[PDB]
Parts: sequence; structure tokens; C-alpha cells
Amino acid sequence: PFDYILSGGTVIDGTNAPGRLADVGVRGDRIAAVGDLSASSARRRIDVAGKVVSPGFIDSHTHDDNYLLKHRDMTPKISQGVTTVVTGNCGISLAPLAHANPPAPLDLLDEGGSFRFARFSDYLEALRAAPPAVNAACMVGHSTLRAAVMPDLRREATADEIQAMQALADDALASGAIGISTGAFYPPAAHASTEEIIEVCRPLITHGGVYATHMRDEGEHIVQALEETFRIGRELDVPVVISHHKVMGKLNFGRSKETLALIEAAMASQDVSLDAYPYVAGSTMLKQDRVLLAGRTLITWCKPYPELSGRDLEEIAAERGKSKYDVVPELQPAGAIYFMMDEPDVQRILAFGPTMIGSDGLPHDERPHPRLWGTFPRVLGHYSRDLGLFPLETAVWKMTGLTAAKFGLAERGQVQPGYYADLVVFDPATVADSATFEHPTERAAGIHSVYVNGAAVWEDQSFTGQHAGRVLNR
Ligand SMILES: [Zn+2]
Ligand SMILES: [Zn+2]
Repeated sequence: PFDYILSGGTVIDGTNAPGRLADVGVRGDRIAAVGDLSASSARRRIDVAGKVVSPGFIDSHTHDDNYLLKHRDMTPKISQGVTTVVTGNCGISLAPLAHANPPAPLDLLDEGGSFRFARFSDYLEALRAAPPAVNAACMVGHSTLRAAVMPDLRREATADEIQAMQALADDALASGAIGISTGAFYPPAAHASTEEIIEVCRPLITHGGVYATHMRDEGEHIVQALEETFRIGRELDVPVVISHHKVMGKLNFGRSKETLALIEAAMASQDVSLDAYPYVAGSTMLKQDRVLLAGRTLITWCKPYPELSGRDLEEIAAERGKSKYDVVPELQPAGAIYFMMDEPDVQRILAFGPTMIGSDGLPHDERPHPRLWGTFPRVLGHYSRDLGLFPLETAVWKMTGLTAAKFGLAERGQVQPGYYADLVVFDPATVADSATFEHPTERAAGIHSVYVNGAAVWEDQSFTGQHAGRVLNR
């Protein structure tokens, strides 16, 4: 007998096909059958009339590396329907690095002495021993590797340093990492050359991993950063993933037409993917950057002046007699939300066929960007249902089947017999992001239940206690 059948709903199977009325039967960690399952014995027949049963959402872009260890419930993600998270993005991974005060933005993963894993395998073993509620597909970050190896980060790595970083990257991939990410936009890697990145990432071809990147620039010089990314992909001969695609700053509004045309052209000749979050504000370390600071900026946390969390930076700066750019050093280290994108570009990037959905949630932030709690339902409700940006099955595909294919997560991302039972039951009519910039941790509406490897992890608007997630390999 099946352990249970989710009966009477509409299955949106993750393959970008209109939903169909069908039941879903689960046995252990697998989807056993899909269709009219009235004739199949089951221990429970759960009524989901009026709901959609879809694959669990795969968050293509997270910074959950440490959150998986410290808050195993993973409530910000499972409450939105997420069943798998891709970690170690933008060059920032929790491991391998033993450091009491890692350089920003590595601090976005730190709760205080969290960087304690000398080897990447130590980190994966910790996840397997005390599993989180969601599956984890983990990358190693090039900035973490630089911090672990280089005594001076403000220059290109020497061949000896490249050798040491490449050995750590190869060990991480051998241990189960699914790829390597970079983020040369940030201080720890701003002096890394394209050739340094290529040499450190060479093992990806041998291990079958992916190259993910927070591009060197996402504003005035985004074309040069895109070209750098495509060149790295051709040299490595592995799939590239462009993280949180955007055009930032007023001088770049509207340029998503141009960047998407360059990405589409590259996709015809090499393997390229991209993801995005559904919002017009970004969030990361507080940084002296004229573009990030041009517009409205909110503080998410601040070490030297904790009371500034949640405050408007223009007010803080003006009261200190300075521009935002000039006041930043005295407030560091800190985090911020930056309103530097324009809605038409966000919509164009979300609608572009290949764009996968990634939350870019920063889970340790005191006053976080709402994308941490509302990304997936914002796409299914606000964008698909309310604005008609894409039909519901395409919105679901962009957070399930597409993502599983691009990251190589076998037997996940689709409601198919034999695949793993990572599933979401949601109400298409009411699914919605509740988190706002003012109340960024509100739980999404319309998420009935979430299952990971067949175990319910979210039910009755609460974590069930099931630590069902697994460390995944590509
Ligand atoms: Zn990131
Ligand atoms: Zn990034």
C-alpha cells in the first residue's frame, strides 16, 4: 500500500504543461504513482480538492549554508514551499575556512564563530549527521577559498596560492560539492583575475560540476562582466549560472533588453543559465558603492551601532553630516537593502524563458529583505496569477523542473512516478507573499503542506519536526 495519496487536486508536474486533475501516491521517499489512484490501496487519502500538487520548490540561490546547521527547521524556506536549497553562492561558502572574523561579505553567514570547518567534507558530514528540513545542494565559494589561502587578498593569487585553492576546490567537489561559485564584485575577490578564476575552477570538468557567479559588475560594466562570464564558461567547458540577474542603477534601467539578448545569444553556443528574485531591491553587506547607495537604502544589521538596524541610511548619514557613501566606513561591518532596480527590468528578467527563481535570502539578518520569506509565493501569486506574467505551470517550472535540470538534481523537480517525493500542496487562488519590507518575516499565504523525501515538513502552518532533508550530489 502507498503511505498516502494526495487526492482530488490538480497536478502541475514541473514539466511546463497545464495542470491536470490527478492524485499523487507516495511510498517511503518516492512518488509511487500519479493519476486516478482510487484503485490503489493507501494508508491515508488526504483531500486536496481545490489545491495544486506540484514538485517542491528548489531555491536556486541561497545563502543558507550556516542556517541549515543552526536552524534546522528552515522555516523561512519551507513555509514558502521550498524543499531543496542551493548553497555557497557568490563566492561565499561557509566551508572550508576556520576564521573568527571572516571578511565581508562572508559575515552574512556568520552567527559568531560559525566558520569552524577546516575541510568542506567536515561541513557536509555535519549536515548529514543533523539533517535540516530541506535538501541541500552545496557549492564551494572562491572568496572563501581566497580567505583560507591568501595572506593578502588585495592582489591576484600567485601560482602557489592558485594551487592551494584548486586543491581545496577539488577536495570539496570530491566530497560532494556540486560546483564552485565566484563573486569578484566583492572585496575579497575584486583583485582576482579572470585567469585565476579559471585555474581554480578547472576541476569542475572532471567532477561534472557547475560554475556559478555573482558577476563582477551588474551596472555600467555589465556587458564586460557578462563577456567575462561567457569566456570563463568556454575555458572551463562546464555549465555557467548567472546569479540574481539585474541591471542596477538609474543609468542602467531598461538595459535588461540588452543583457537578455546577450545571454540568449550565448545560450545558443554554450551552456548558460540564470536566476533572479522578484523584487526591485537588493541586499548584501553595507558597501561604499556609488550605485548601490544612490537610492533608498535600509540597514539590516550593524555591528558597531546595533540600534541602527531597520533605519533609513539617508537619515543616518544626513544626521552625521555625510552622504551615504561617506558614512559607510564608520558603520561597518553592517548589512543593507538597496532600492536600485526598476520594475520593468525585473519583470522582463523573470519572464525571460530560462530564468529560474532564487530567493537570495540572507537569513541571519536582523531586519531582512522580505525575499527571504516571500519569493516563491510572490512568483506564483502576484506575478503569475495577479499580473499574468506567465501561466501558473510556467511559474512552477521556473522553480522546479527547470532548476533541477540545470543543477543536475536527479529524480527531483517533477511529479513523476519513481522520482523523490519533494512536493508542495498550495491553493492557486490564495497563494501569496505576505512578507513586506515593513514586516519581512510574515509567513506566506496559501501554502497548505510541504513534503521532503516523502515526509511532511510543513503542515498546519508549522514545522512538523521532520528532519527529512538530504545532502545532494550532482
Ligand atoms: Zn548570493
Ligand atoms: Zn550575489
